[PDB]
Amino acid sequence: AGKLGKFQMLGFQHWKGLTSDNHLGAIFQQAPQKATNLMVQLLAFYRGKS
Amino acid sequence: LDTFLNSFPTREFEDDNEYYWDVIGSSRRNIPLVEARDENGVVVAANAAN
Amino acid sequence: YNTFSLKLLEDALYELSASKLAMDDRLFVIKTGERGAIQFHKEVLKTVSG
Amino acid sequence: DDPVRNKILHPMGGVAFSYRYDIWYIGTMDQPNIFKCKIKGDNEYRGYQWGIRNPFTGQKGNPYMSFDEDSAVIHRMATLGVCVLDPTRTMSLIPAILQG
Amino acid sequence: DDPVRNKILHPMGGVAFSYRYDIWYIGTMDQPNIFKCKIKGDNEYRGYQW
Amino acid sequence: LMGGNTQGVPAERLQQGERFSIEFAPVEKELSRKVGDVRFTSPVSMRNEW
Amino acid sequence: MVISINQVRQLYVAKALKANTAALTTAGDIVPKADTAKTTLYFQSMSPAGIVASDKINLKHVLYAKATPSEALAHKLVRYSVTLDADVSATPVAGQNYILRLAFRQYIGLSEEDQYFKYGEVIARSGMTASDFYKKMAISLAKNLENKTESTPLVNIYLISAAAASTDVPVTSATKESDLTATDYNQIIIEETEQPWVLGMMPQAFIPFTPQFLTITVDGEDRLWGVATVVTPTKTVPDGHLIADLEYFCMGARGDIYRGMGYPNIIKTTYLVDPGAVYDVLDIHYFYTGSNESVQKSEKTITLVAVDDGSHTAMNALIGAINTASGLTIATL
Amino acid sequence: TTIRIQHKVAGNKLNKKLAMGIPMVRNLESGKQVKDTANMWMHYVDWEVE
Ligand SMILES: [Mg+2]
Repeated sequence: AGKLGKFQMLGFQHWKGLTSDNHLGAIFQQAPQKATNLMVQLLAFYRGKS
Repeated sequence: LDTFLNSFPTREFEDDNEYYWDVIGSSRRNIPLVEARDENGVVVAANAAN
Repeated sequence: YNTFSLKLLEDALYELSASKLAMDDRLFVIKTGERGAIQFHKEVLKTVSG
Repeated sequence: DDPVRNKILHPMGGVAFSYRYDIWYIGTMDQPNIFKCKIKGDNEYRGYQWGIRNPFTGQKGNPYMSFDEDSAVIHRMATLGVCVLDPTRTMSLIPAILQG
Repeated sequence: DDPVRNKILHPMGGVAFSYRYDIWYIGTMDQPNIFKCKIKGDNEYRGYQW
Repeated sequence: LMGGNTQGVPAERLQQGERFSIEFAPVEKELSRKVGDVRFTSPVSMRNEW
Repeated sequence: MVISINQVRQLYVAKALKANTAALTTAGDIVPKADTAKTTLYFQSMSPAGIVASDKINLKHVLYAKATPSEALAHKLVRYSVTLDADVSATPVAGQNYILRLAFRQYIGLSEEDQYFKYGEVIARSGMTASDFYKKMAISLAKNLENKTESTPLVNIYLISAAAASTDVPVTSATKESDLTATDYNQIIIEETEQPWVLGMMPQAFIPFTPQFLTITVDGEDRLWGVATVVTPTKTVPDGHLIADLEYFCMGARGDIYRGMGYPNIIKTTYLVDPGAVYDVLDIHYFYTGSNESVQKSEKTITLVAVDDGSHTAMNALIGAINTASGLTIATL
Repeated sequence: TTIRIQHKVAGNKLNKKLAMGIPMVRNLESGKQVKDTANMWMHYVDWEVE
C-alpha cells in the first residue's frame, strides 16, 4: 500500500477478470524483440581512406 | 502478384511482437561556424578588413 | 510527375550514384509497364533529337 | 498493366500504373531488403461451426453440435508481415493522377 | 570528390575540388620527384602520465 | 594564422555559413608539451509491425 | 546531446532570485552567497526534492565568467532567394524545362557524405510571366517536398511579390495556383526546417542544403537559369530545445546517470527547463589546486540558465547579485 | 615536421563494461560506422587514438 524504499517506483497491481495484452504490457510482461540479423548500414560512397 | 511477391524472400519470427533492427550510419563530420571576433571580442562583419 | 523527363532522371540517378555507388555499380534496372517503356522510348528519342 | 486492380486510365494510352518506374534495388545490400515476414508454429488456423452435417469434412453425425440448424461454416485466420529495411534503397517516380 | 574536407560547392554540382585538373609526373625523371620522408630507427614516442 | 600568412584573413571566410575540419597538431622538436584529443559517435534503430 | 567537459560541468536554473537562504520556497529559486572577504562563492538552489548548494568558487581561481543573451544560441535558418538569371533570359523561354535541384548534405546520418536530392520542375510556355514561373515552380517544389512520402520536413517554400517585398507567401503541398493570385512575384524563397527533438535521444540537428540548377539551351549553348542568392535569415529556433538537453546531461554529474536503462527500476529525475522558453546563460570556469605537491589544477565549470524576456531582465539581476556578492565584474548583457 | 597527440582518461574506466542498450560502434577510416561486440570502453578509446 506504501513505499518502503526511498526510490521505489513500482507498486503492487491487481486485476480480476479477462486479461489482455494491455494488462500484460502494463505489468511489464510485453517487450519488442530485437532482430539481430536484420541491420541497416546507411548507404553512401565513403570518400575516406582515399 | 504471386510472382512479384515470390520474387522476394521470407524470414521467420517467433511471435507477433514488434521487432526492431539497428541502423548504423556515418562518422566523418564537419563543424559550421557561428561568428568570429577580433582580438578584442568585437565581431567581424562581412564589410570588414582582415 | 505530370510529364516524365529523362533529363530529370539522369540527373537524379547520377547524383545518387556519385554519393552512394562506385562507377562499377551504377546500373539501374527499372521495372515498369509496356506503356512506360513507350514513354521511355519517346523521351530518349526527343533527347537524341537534341 | 493488370486492368483489373488498376482502374485509372492514362489519356496517352492504357493503365496509369504502366507509366510507373521503380528501381527496387539501388545497389546490392548483401542482405534482403524486402522480404515476406512469417511467424513460426502459429500460422493459419482452421475450424468448423456446424451442426448435424459437415459437407466440408463429410461428417454425417455430430456429437458436439454447435447449433441446431442444418448448416456448416468454416473459419480461417492468418497473420502477415512484410518489412522494408531502408526505403532509401528504392527509387520510384509515379504519375500524379495516382496521387490523391 | 570528398565532400567533408572540400566545402566550397560548384554552381554545376559537387565540390569545387573535383573540377581541379592536375598532371603529376610530367615527363620522366630517373628518380621520384615526390616521395615521403621517414627516419631510420623509430620516431614514434608513446608515454603515459597517470 | 599558421602557414606564413601575413595579410590576415578576409572578413568573409569568417561568417555564419562556414565549415571547418581538423588537419593536425604541429609541435616543436624542443620542449614539446601536449596537444590534441579524440572523438566518438553512436547509432540508432528502426521498427516494424504485423 | 552529449558535450565536451574540460573535466566537469554543473547546471542550476535561476527560475527566481531570492535575497536569503530562507526565501528559498519554490523549485528553481536560487541565491548567490559569498563571504564578505569575497574569498569563496556558491549558489544555493531550491531543488524540487530539497535544497542544494553548488561547489564553492575560490574567487582567485576563477578563469572566465561570462553571460550569453540567448540570441547567440538561436540557430538561424538560412534562406535562399531563387530568381531567373537576367543575363541568360529575364523571362522563361517556351520549350525549355526548368528543373531545380535541392541537395541535402546531412540527411539521416552525421556526415556530409550522407546526401539526398529532391527536385522541382516546370516546362515553360509562351507568354509565361516570371511570376507564373515562380508560382508553378513553387508548387512543384512544395508538392515533391511536403508530400506524404517524406520521413522528415526537408524544406519550407515561400514566395514574395514586388508589392510587399517582405511578406513571405507560404506554399505547401496543400496549395493551388487558384490561391496564388498575385502577378508580381519576384523570387522563390527556400528555408531549412527544424527537425524533431526528443529530450535526450534526438538532439537539435538540421539538414543543410544548396539549390543547384540545371542547364537550359537558350540560343545554342547550355546555361544555368537561376541565381541561388543567400539573404539574411528571419527565422530562428530558440534556445529551449538546446538548454533542456544540456540540463538533461549536466544532471548526471550530480544525479542519476542511467536515466532509463532499467525502465521500471529507474530513479525518476525532475527537470526545471521548459522547452519553448528562452534562456540566457551564465558560465563560470575555475579550478582547485592542492597544497604543496598537488599543484595540478582541477578546472571546473558551473552553468546557470535564466529565462530570457526581450530585456534580459532575469540574468541582469542575477549578474548584479553575483557582482555585489563576489566583487567580480560580469558584463550585464 | 613534428606531430603530437594526447588524450585523458579516468581510472574508473579500467576493466569497465558497457551495458549494451544500443550497439557500441567504432568509427572507421572510410567514414563508416561499424558495430562492435566489445564491452570495454578502453577498446574504443584505443581505436580512436591511433
Ligand atoms: Mg524508396
